[PDB]
Amino acid sequence: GAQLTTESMPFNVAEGKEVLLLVHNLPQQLFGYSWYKGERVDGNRQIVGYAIGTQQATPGPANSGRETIYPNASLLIQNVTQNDTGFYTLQVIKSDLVNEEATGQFHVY
Ligand code: NI
Repeated sequence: GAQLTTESMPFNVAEGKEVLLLVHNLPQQLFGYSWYKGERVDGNRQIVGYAIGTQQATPGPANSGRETIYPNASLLIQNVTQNDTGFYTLQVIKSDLVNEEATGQFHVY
């Protein structure tokens, strides 16, 4: 069980380009992922919830229509704006609801 980690790719993203939040060390027995704007799980800043089983991505309140969650939890943010700079928090939701979070930073220039 390696620590769940996100890595923004690239860390520094040109405005209007894309960043992929890479997800390292997804745990086993997963149900879904959730991405949040900011440094914590906060449903109000939730970008997307992703049901692994049904492969359904549901936008949360922070979804800007630019975010693509992949089945590997990685988050694609396209057409990055200057307001995208900052932290992103993945929650990995496990079937047992013993969930893990990782943050999650990139910088738009
Ligand atoms: Ni800057």
